[PDB]
Amino acid sequence: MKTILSNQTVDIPENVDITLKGRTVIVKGPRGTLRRDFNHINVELSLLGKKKKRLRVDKWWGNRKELATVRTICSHVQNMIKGVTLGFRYKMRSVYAHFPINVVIQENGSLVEIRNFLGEKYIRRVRMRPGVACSVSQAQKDELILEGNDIELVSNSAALIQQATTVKNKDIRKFLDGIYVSEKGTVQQA
Amino acid sequence: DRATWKSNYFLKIIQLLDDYPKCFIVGADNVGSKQMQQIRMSLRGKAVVLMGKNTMMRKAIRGHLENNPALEKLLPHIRGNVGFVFTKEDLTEIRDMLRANKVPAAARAGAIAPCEVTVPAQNTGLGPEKTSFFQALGITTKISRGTIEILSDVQLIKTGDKVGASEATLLNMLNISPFSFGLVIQQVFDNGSIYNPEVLDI
Amino acid sequence: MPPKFDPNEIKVVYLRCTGGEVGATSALAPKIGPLGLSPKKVGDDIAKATGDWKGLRITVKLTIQNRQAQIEVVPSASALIIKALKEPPRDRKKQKNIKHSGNITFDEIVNIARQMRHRSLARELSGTIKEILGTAQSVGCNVDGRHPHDIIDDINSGAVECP
Amino acid sequence: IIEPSLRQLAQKYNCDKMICRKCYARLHPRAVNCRKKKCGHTNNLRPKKKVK
RNA sequence: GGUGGCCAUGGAAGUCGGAAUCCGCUAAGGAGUGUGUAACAACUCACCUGCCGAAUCAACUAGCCCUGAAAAUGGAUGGCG
Ligand SMILES: [Mg+2]
Ligand SMILES: [Zn+2]
Repeated sequence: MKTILSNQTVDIPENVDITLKGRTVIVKGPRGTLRRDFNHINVELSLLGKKKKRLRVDKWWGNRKELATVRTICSHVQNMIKGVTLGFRYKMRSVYAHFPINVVIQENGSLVEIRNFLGEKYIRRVRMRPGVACSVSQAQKDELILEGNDIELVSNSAALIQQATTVKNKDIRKFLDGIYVSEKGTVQQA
Repeated sequence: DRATWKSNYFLKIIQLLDDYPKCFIVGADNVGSKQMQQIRMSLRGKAVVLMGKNTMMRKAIRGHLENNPALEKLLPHIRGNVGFVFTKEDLTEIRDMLRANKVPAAARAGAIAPCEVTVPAQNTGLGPEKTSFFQALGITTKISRGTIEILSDVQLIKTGDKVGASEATLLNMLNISPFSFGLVIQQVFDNGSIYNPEVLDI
Repeated sequence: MPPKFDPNEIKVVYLRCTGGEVGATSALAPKIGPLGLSPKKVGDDIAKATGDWKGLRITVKLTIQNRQAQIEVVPSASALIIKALKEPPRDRKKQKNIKHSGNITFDEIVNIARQMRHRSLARELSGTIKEILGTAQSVGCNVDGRHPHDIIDDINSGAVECP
Repeated sequence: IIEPSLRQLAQKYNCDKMICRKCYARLHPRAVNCRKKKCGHTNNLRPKKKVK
């Protein structure tokens, strides 16, 4: 069954100014500017609210499986807005029995340098993506802070080091060591 | 359960709205099942506590009885956990005052309420140094032999201002137990009247 | 008991269940009993004399501490008295036909049971507890020639004498 | 050794998992269905074994 | 809660197992779904509430595809597609 219409309005705050080039949404607030293309999903993105109050995504002659996606675009747009207003912060706390996982950021964000996970001589290196500023925390012991505007980029990068730090040929029930994400949040909370 | 048993509850609420003209609206946010067992037996001589759900917005259907009116002023308060306690013998505050038992206390970060909170310059009795929740804020303290003191005083947080997490946790470490008023009383009804617990009401 | 290791009388409560004669198989309370200045043997065998002259079918047992004095009271439990309201005591070494035996009246002795249900119940007055402790059966099965079954529905007594 | 809240972080990420009985593929706690095309999307799931 | 309920004691006080097996407070809480615990607790789940606003859910049965599905000179809806 094709559903004649499905739609959704995103409520855009007074801080930000989205401006869509056809289908491609660009978002600029305090923090910076983000962009993303929905040159796949195939919907009608209107900016109906004057002053500038609403993104409305339509979908229109759509069967079930594209009706899904109405809401997913609607999300990557909120998720941009939160990114360019507040900005995200994933915290990730290192975990162990014994060998201290020994982290050291090494340009600005960029290189996250890990000696000694489980006594291993090989020093794992991990790049961040562009726009992702890693930094070793304070007010807490074994704990990184990945700051960035883009969720997509910030959470590969969590996951890259969370996955770079995996044990092999053991019980990972027992060997519960490595670095992993403890708290997805924001820089500014409001 | 539940086209008959529902339609049953309906006949017991409509009863106590007629028979019992004195209504006490109670907030039981934190409660135990052994707690209420004891409160009903401690007030068995007096009151009748009545616990329901959403449906309590059926004062409309007793008000529909081509009959009662001022039950419109009961409409804004059937919201966010509430029950009523119907009593014959009331007689004003004097049974209402003896009901207030031990409880919050509590105190949490993100709260607002009652009056200006004070911590009389008294010697604390906590383990030594333990000055870091005072040093974080700013009060003049001294180790006289072993245990800790405040050798000065003021109001920590004033009315309308938010209580921080460190200033909340230090207050419940000291045993000073303010900011609370849940399971006690929210809004009385007695003969179409509108009482208000800011203070004449008692 | 409080900053530094203090006490200030001994009036402290401990509760136990079960009872043949007493205990004595390198055993009684321990854990709670030993640190407490009690023992394992004299304050065990003086728990005989009071929990005795008939209790030999499991008990509940509050022992009040005073310096090194262990007061051995038998506080009645609702099912324990209803097992002792039986056509009673056969005891041990037969027994064997077992303790699902089950035929015992307690017509007004369940009134005396629901009377001696001291505080515990937070009670509607008899006519509901009469049914609570009437409903907890498995052995007896109600009054001379009846079943608990049909007392639950009604009870044309007690009600206005117990308030 | 390894602080409780810290541990039960890692546990959340390596231990509380459902698992497909067909393909042994490892799944989140809520799964009523597998991900994998190979097993045929099974529903034959079990919890991953808690270490003794 | 009545409540180390009864059987079982080896522990099973709701819980290796079973007969069973019902009241109070009721609001609603099974003499218990489980975790697990020697047993508890502590936790959880039924039950029932608090907050939200209108559609929601379950078992079948079929259509279409996915799996079951593993063979030897290279590779055949006829090929191309
Ligand atoms: Mg191995
Ligand atoms: Zn699978």
